[PDB]
Amino acid sequence: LFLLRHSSLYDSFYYSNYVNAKLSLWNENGKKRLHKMFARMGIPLSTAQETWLYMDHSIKRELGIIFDKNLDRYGLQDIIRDGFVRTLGYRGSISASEFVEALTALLEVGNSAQKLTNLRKRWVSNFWLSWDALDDRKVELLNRGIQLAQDLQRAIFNTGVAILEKKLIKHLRIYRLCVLQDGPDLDLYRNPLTLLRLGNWLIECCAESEDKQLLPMVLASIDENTDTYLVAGLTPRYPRGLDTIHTKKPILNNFSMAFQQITAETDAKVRIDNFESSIIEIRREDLSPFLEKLTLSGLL
Amino acid sequence: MSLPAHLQQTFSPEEIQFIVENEPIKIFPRITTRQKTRWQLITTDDKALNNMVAMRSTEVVLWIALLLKQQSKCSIVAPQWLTTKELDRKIQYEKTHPDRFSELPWNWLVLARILFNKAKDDFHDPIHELRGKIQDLREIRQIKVLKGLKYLNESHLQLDNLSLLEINELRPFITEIMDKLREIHTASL
Amino acid sequence: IYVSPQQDFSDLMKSWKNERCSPELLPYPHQLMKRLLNRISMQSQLIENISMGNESKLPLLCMETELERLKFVIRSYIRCRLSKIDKFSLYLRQLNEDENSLISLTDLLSKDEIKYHDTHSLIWLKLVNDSILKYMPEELQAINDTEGSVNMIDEPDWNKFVFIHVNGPPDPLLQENEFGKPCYTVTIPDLKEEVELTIGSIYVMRYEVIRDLLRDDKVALI
Amino acid sequence: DDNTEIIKSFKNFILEFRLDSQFIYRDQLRNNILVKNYSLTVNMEHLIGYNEDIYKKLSDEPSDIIPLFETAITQVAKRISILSLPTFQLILNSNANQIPLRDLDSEHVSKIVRLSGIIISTSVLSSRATYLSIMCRNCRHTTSITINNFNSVSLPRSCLNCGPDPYIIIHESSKFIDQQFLKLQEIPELVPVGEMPRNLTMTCDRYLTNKVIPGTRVTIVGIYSIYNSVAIRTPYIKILGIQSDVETSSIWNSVTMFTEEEEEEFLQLSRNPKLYEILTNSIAPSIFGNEDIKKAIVCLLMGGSKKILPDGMRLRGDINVLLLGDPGTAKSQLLKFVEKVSPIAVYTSGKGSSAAGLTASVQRDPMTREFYLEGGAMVLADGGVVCIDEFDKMRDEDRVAIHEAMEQQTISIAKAGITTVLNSRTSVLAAANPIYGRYDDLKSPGDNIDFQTTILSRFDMIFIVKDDHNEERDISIANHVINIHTGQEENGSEISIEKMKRYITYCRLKCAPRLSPQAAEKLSSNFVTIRKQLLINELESTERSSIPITIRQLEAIIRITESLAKLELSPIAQERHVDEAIRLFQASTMDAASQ
Amino acid sequence: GYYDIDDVLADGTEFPCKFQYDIPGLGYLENNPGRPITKNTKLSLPLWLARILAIVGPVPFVELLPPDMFSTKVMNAIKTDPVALDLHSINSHFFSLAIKWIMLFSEKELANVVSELLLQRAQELNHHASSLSIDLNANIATSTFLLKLEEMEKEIYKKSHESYKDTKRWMFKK
Amino acid sequence: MYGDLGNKLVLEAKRTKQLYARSNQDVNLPMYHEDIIRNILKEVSNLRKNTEYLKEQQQLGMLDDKVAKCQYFVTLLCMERNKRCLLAYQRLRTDILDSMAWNNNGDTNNLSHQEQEYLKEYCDLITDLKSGDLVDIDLSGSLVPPSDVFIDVRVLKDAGEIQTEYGVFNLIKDSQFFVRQSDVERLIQQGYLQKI
Ligand SMILES: Nc1ncnc2c1ncn2[C@@H]1O[C@H](COP(=O)(O)OP(=O)(O)OP(=O)(O)O)[C@@H](O)[C@H]1O
Ligand SMILES: [Mg+2]
Ligand SMILES: [Zn+2]
Repeated sequence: LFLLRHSSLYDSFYYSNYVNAKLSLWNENGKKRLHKMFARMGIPLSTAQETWLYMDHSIKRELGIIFDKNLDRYGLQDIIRDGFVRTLGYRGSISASEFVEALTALLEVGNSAQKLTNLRKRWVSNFWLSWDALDDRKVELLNRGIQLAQDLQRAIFNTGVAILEKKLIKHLRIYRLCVLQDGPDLDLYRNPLTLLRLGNWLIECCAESEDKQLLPMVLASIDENTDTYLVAGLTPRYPRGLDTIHTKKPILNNFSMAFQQITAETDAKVRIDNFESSIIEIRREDLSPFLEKLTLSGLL
Repeated sequence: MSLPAHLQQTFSPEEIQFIVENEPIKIFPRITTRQKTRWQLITTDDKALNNMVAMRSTEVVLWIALLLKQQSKCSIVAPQWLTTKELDRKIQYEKTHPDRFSELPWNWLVLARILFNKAKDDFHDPIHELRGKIQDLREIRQIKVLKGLKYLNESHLQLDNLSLLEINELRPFITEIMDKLREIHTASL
Repeated sequence: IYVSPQQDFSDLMKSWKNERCSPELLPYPHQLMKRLLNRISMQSQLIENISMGNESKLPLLCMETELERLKFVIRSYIRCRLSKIDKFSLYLRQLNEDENSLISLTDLLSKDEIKYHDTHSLIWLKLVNDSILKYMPEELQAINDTEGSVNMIDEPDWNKFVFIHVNGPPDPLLQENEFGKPCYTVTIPDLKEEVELTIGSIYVMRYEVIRDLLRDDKVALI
Repeated sequence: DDNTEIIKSFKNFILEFRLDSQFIYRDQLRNNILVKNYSLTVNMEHLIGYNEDIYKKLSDEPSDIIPLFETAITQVAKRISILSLPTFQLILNSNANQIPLRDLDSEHVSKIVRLSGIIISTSVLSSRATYLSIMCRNCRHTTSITINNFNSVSLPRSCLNCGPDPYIIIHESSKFIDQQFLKLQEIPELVPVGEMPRNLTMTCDRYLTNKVIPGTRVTIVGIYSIYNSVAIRTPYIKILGIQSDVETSSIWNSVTMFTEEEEEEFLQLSRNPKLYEILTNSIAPSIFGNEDIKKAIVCLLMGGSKKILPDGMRLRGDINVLLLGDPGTAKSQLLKFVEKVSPIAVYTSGKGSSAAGLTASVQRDPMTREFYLEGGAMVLADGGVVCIDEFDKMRDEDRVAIHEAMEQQTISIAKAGITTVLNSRTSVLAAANPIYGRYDDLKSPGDNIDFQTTILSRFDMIFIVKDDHNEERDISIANHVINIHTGQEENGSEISIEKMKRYITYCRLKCAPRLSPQAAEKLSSNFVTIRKQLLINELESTERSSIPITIRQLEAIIRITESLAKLELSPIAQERHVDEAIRLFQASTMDAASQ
Repeated sequence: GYYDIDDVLADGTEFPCKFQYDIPGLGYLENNPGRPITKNTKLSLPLWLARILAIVGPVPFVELLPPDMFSTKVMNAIKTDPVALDLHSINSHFFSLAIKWIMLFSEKELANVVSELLLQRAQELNHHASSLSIDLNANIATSTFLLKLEEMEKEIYKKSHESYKDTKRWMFKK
Repeated sequence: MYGDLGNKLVLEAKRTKQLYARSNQDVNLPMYHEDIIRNILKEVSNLRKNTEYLKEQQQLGMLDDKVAKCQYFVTLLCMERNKRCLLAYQRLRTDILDSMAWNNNGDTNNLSHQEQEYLKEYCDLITDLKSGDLVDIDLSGSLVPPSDVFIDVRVLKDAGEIQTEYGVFNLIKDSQFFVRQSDVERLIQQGYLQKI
C-alpha cells in the first residue's frame, strides 16, 4: 500500500499500483468496488479516510485479521507481506518502502543545450537533498519528501487516468506505444525517474492483467521549451506474486540494442548519453520515422 | 573593529568549550605506544602519550582524548561525579540547602554535554537517567539563581560554587545592572 | 622566568582571559610572547620536516591540531588588545605626552601595537580634520580637549564589576576569618566598606579594588 | 485509586519526553511560568508516541481525564518553579481530520473533534467559580468546594436541624476565572445545497479568551457536549484550542505575533529593489491587464498615515477607490480578490444592503427588553476594507448613510436612548455601472453618472474603465483566458496570498512615512495646475464638471504618496514616490474628469 | 561617553529654565528672533545649554525648575508599582537624565527611588530575557512589557536575551 | 534652534547602528548624508560670523560685559554641540568601516572620498600588521575556536580548479569534500564552500 503510515487507509488503497491494477480504480466501477470492499471489511468510510495516527485503535489492531479474510475475495490477497520497520524512540515508525518512496520523491521533484544543462544541474542539486534525508538529524527533509511523494503519486494517477480514458495506447504486434502531446502536467515527465514511475503504473494496470500476452511498452513525452521527446522503453513484468517456472526466468530489456542500431543506421540525432540505455531523446519531427523503423526492425 | 561586538566583555559558548577541553581526563588506551614516531607537543605534557599500554588507566588532555576516541583507539573513563548515585546525592544536597549551591565541578554542564555527544558507550549507567538527573540539577540551580538575583547592589556580591557556563549566561545582566546601580550611588555623593 | 612549555601556555591563557574580561589595557608579556612565537616557528618547521618523510599518522594530526589551538589563542589575544588600543587611543597618547606619569608605551605595548597605535591615530586624525575640524574656529580644533562641556578623552571604566575567582598564592596580605578559612581583606573607599575574599570563592567585585590582587596573581577573572 | 495512576502517567510524560537532547514540555512549562502564563500546549502526536494507552484514555472519556492532566501539570509546575499557582490550563493541538460543522451529530457527543468556521459574535466575559468558600445558615459551619469546568456541581443540599439548602457562599474568600461565549458559523463553501448556514455555541476558559474577533476564520479543537436548558439537550463545543490565520492580538495591540525570524523575512523582502512590481503582479494573477487598477489596489491595501493635530483635528489616512466601467471588465473579480487578500475585509452588494446593515443597528434584547447596538458591515470591517459591489443599485438613503463613515470615520447614533459615536476606520472599494450600462461617449459626462458631487469627492481615485474593441488586445485576452480555463511562478515575481497579507499587516503596524519638503512643493504646484485645468475645461462647457477636484483630492494625492513610501518601509516620502502618485492620479481621476 | 550616540541624544532633551538677567540679542532662544529676552522669562532649553548656563554666570544666568519627569506624581507612581509603570512614555532616556540630575543637584531621595525602581524592573527584565520560545510542530505579555522599556533597559534586555539564546543554541546543538 | 540638524544627524546615526545590529551577515553603509552635513557646516559658518560680529561690536559698540559674555557663551556652546554630533556620526561610520576591513582578509559609492581614503590606507595598515612578527598567526583569521579537525563541506558556487596554498581543490558545484577545516577555512569565509 502507498504510504500506509503517513496517510489514510483509504488513500493507501486508492493510490496503490497493485490495487489499481486489480480493481481498475481509474473508472467509476473501480471506486464502487473499493467502497464495497471497505463496507464488507467493517470499516466505516469516515474511519478509513481518517489519518493513520488518529484512526480508531480497535480497527488498527484488528487490521491483520480483517485484511486476511476479506482481501482474497477481491483478488488483492498478495498485499500481505513482511517488511522492515524502523522506530526511533517516541517518534513515528516508518517502513523501508516508504523511506525509499520519500527518497525517490525528493530526487524527482526536490526544490537549447543551455536549458538541458540547467535541468541536469537541478537534478544534481536534488541529489543532495535526498542524501541529507538519510541522516536522523534531518527529519524535516524526510517529512517534506513524504509530502512530495504523495503529490507526485496523485499527479501520476491523474495522468494515467487521462491516458487510459482516451485510449492513447496503440497495441502493435511488436510492442505497445503511448505518446503524450498535450497533457496538463507535462512538465513533470522531463525527469527519467517520474517517467519511469508513470511507466510502472501503466505496466501494472491493464497490461500486467487482462490475460494479455507480454509485450514491451514504449512511453514518450514532449516538452515545448525544447521541442523534443524523452522516449523510454520499458520491460514487461509477469503477474506479481505468481511463482512459476516461466515466471522464474528473468526478462531482459532489448531496447538498448535496437535503439542504438536504429540511431546508427538513420540520421536520428538521438542522445544516448543517459546511463539507462533504454532512455533517449528525440527531436519533435523524427519520432514518426524512428517508430516506423522500430516496428520494421523486428529485434525488439 | 578588530573584535566583534558579541565577543566584547564576555566569552562565547565555543570559547568556554575550548577552555574546558584543556583539563585532564582519564582514558583506557586501546593501543600500546610505550616501547619496551613519538608525540612532540608544546602546549601540554607528552610523557603520558609516549607511555601508553593497552587497558591501563592514564591521563591526557581532553581534546587529545576526544581525538583518540574518534578513532576507536581509547575509551574515556567518565568522571566519578557523573554517576547516577552521585547525582542523586547532589540533588538531595541542593534540596536540603535552599541558600547554597552544591559542590559540582566548575565544568559539569559543558563536560556532560561533550561526553554525552561523543562518548555514549563509555558510561556505566543508562544515558537517559543521567540526562534526567542533570536536567533536574539544572532546574534547581536555576531556581536558586533566580532567588539570589534579588540581592544585586552597589557593593560586592558572592555566588559560590556557580559553574562556568551559568556565570557566562548571567554575566551581562549581572554586570550591567550592578554597574548602573553603582553609577547611581556614586552620582548620589 | 621560564619553567616549561606547559607553564608558558598556562600563563598565555591567564593573560588571554584577564585581557578579555579586564576594563583596562594590561601590560604586554614580552618575554612570554617572544618564547611562544619562537616555539611556534620551530614546531611548524618540525612538523614540516616530519611530514616530508601508518602508525605515525595520529601523532602528526595531534601536533597540527595543537598548533592550530595555540595560534587561535594568540590570535584572539592580539585582536582583543588591538580593539582596546582603538578604544583608548587618546588616553594612551595622553599618558605618553605627560612626563610625570610612570607608565610608558614602550613597556605597555609591543612594537606591532605601538606601530598600529601611531598609524591608526594619524589616519583617523587626517579623516576628521578633512571632514569636520578644519571648518571650526581655532578654539574647537583639538581632537583631545578636556576643558569643554564634555571630556573628549575616554578613560577605562575603573569601577567596572568583574567576576573573580580567589585562588590564593601560587604572604603578608593573607589572613584567617572567624570560621578559620584563609581570606583577603579589601576596602571599597566609596562605601567605606571592608569585604572578605575567602579562598576558593567567586565574587562580583569592582575592578579597582581587586586590581592589585589581580596584578600579583592572587585572583583570576572568570 | 485510578485517578492517582492517571495523574502519575501524565506527570511522567512532562518529565521524560525528549525527541533529541531537549525536554520539550519541561522547558515549555518553566518558560511559561516565568512570564506568568499558567498553561501548557501539548501536541497529541507526541502523546501517541510516548504511550498510546494515555491517548486512548484522553480520547475515550475526554471530560474526565482532561481535569486529571491539569492537576499533573500543576504538580510538575510546583516542583519546577518552587523550592520547598492556580490549576494549569491544558491546550491541545491535533492534526486529525476536520468534521464539517453540520456533520456533528449524536455520534460525536462527548468526544474530541476538530472543525473550522467563521466567528460571527463574541460575548462579554463572565466569571465562573473555581474555589468556593461556604458557610451554614444555622450552625455557621465553614467549608470549601473545588470545581473544574468540565460538565457531564451545586451547593450541598444537606448540612454537615438545618433545613434544605443550608449553605450560603462567602464571596470575599472565593476565587473565579474568565469565561466567554462564541458563535461559530460554517464556511460558505461547505454549506450543502439550498441551505442557510448553521451556527454552533462555543465556550472558552482563562487563556483562550479574547483570542478572536467576529468575522475571522478559525480552527477549533474541543469537546462536543450537551447541557440541559423535555428529553432533548442543546449541543455546544467546549474549546480546547484555537488556531487562526489572523494575528488579531497584534492588530488590536502594538506589533506582536511576528517572530524575529519572520520579521527578518519581511525586512529582506522590503529591501528588494522592485517590490512594487512584485506586489502589483501578485494581485489577481488570473486577470489580464488593468495594471493601473492593481497599483491603486496596492496603495489602498497599504493605506496612508493618520495624523492627530494638537488642536484635536484628525486627518483621514485611508484611500477610497471607485471603479466605474462597462460590463465584463473584471471589477467584481478584483473586489472578490481584495476581500480575500486583506487581513480584514467584507464583501457586500449595494442592492442587498441597507443603511442599518451598514454602520450599526439598534436591537432589542427579548429578555431584558433593553436596546443595544450591533455593528454592521462598516463596523465589522473596521481597520480593513469594505468591498461595496453594485454601488449603483444602492438606494439613495442607504448610500447617504455612508458619507460620515467614509470621511470622518465615525458612526454617530442617536436612537432609543442609545447615544454614541462609534469608530469605523475602513477603506471603501466600490464598483458601479454608468446610467446606460455602457459609458456612451456621445452624451456628456453629466449624463452617464448619477452620483452626486458630494459622494464622488469622497473617493481618492475614480476609474472610468471603458471597453474598447481592439483586435490585438482581444486576442491577448482570449489567449490568457483560454490558458486559465485549460490549465505557479513563485520565483520572485509573485507572492502567495498568505505572505502578502502578513506583509500588509507588518507594514501597517510598522511604518507611517512623512512627506519631505521637496514632495510638498511638488504636490502643491501640481494641485494649482489641476485646478486651473478643471477651470479651463469648465469655461469651455456651460455644464458644471461632474467629477470634482477639491482639497480632498490634494489629501488623496498625499495619501497615495505616503502609501507608496510605506510599501518599502521608508520612513520618509521622497519625490520618487510623488511622481508615481501624480501619475496614478492623472491615470484615474483627471482621466475621468477630462472626458 | 563623548562618542556614545545614546548620551548625545540624551543631552538634547529640553528642561525648563528661568533667566535672571536682561540680555539683549538672545531672542533665538525664545521663539521670536532678534529681540531682547527680559528677566524672569520662562523657556525650555536643551540640557547641553541649560546645564552650563546654570553653573556659569554670584547669580548664574538661569535657574533650573523641577522637570515634569521628576514630579511628585511620577515618584508616587514609581513607588506604587514599578514593573507596571510605562517609563518609555515619561521619557525615552529616563535613567540617563535621572543620573545627570542627581549629579547636578546631589539629591539622595531621587537616588534611592531610582535605584529601587531599577532593581525591581530588572527582575522582570531578566524574567522575560530568560524565556525562550519553542516550536512543537517543527507572547502577549512579553510584547506588552517590551513596549514599556526605556532605551537603556532595551539595550540590557537585548544583550541578556542574546546571551541566553546563544547558550541554549550551543547546549542543544544536535 | 541651533542643534536640530545635529540631532537629526545623530538620529540617522542611531538608525544606522540599529540596522547594523539587526543585520545578520550583509551590511551596507547608508549613503553618506552629504546634505545634512553641508547644512550643519553652513550653520557653524554663520555662528563664526556671529562671533566675529560680536567681537567687532565689543571693540566699538555700546555692548556691555554681561551681555557680551552671555552671547559669546551661547555661540560657543552651539558650536561645541554641532561638533560633537558630527564627530559621533563620523566615528560610528568609521567603526563600521573598521569592522568591514577586518572581516575581509585586507557599494563604495556610499562612502565619501575621505572615507574611501581612510578605508584604503586602513587596509594597508592591516596588511602591514599581518606582515610582521605575527606572520605565523593569521591575524585576520577565524575567531571561533577550532573544534573538529575534519569537516564535510559543500561547494556553493561553481569555480575553476582553484589552487590554494594547502592544495588544489576542484570546486565543482554540488560536490562534497572530506577535508581538514584549517585548509578550507578561507574558502568558507569567501563563500565558495559551506559546512554541511
Ligand atoms: N481578464 C479578464 N477581464 C475581464 N473579465 C474576465 C477576465 N478574466 C476572467 N473574466 C471573467 O469575468 C467574469 C466576471 O465579470 P466581471 O467581474 O468582469 O464583471 P463587471 O464588469 O465587474 O460587472 P457588470 O458586468 O455587472 O458591470 C467572470 O466570468 C470571469 O470569468
Ligand atoms: Mg460585477
Ligand atoms: Zn448546619
